[PDB]
Amino acid sequence: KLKAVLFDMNGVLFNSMPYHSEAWHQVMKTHGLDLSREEAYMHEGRTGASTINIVFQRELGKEATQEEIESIYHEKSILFNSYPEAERMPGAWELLQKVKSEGLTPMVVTGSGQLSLLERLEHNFPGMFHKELMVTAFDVKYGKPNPEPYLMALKKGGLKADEAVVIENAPLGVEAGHKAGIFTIAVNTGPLDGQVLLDAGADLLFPSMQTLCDSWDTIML
Ligand SMILES: [Ca+2]
Ligand SMILES: [Ca+2]
Ligand SMILES: [Ca+2]
Repeated sequence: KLKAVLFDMNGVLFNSMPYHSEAWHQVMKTHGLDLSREEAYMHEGRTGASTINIVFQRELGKEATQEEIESIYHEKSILFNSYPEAERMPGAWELLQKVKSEGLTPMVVTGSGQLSLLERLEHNFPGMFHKELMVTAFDVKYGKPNPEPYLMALKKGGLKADEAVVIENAPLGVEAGHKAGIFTIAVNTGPLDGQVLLDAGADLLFPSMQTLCDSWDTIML
């Protein structure tokens, strides 16, 4: 049975996705490339380099250079941080309290390298997370949708796949959790159809973090 809950960050702990999607759309627009807001949501969870290389390959037929990757990501971060800071996803704190009260270990598994958000995890969720029990952009070669980040969390936690549950909100992250062989709950906190989360391999679908929190004891029975 359950020992740990592996939380995605963007769109699960923080309501940051309207900002990430907007910044990704606008920065690519400045470089003359097309990435719609919807497409940014479909690429949620990917590393910055992978996101940039997908946009480049499908448009120009070539990948971006390291200098181009660094420059575009640099620009994206500045634009992300120009908006009022992302607030907590409603229900995330209450669920974290619930899982900790039940003796489960909270972990974070994110494709993010966004320092402003990562360094706000303690202030927003006091006493919940530890750096040794987190996987971020800094840990991975491939990143979501590769199961690598979730396999890394299991290792960091000393966990088997059947002792964990994944909470995800995006098709590439759901895929990552599912391909890691972990029970994966999708929470549809964005504008995409819930079908994409289920198609990606989600074992359950809830419309919000708060309803997941309301339903937690029932689903774990
Ligand atoms: Ca996410
Ligand atoms: Ca619908
Ligand atoms: Ca299914």
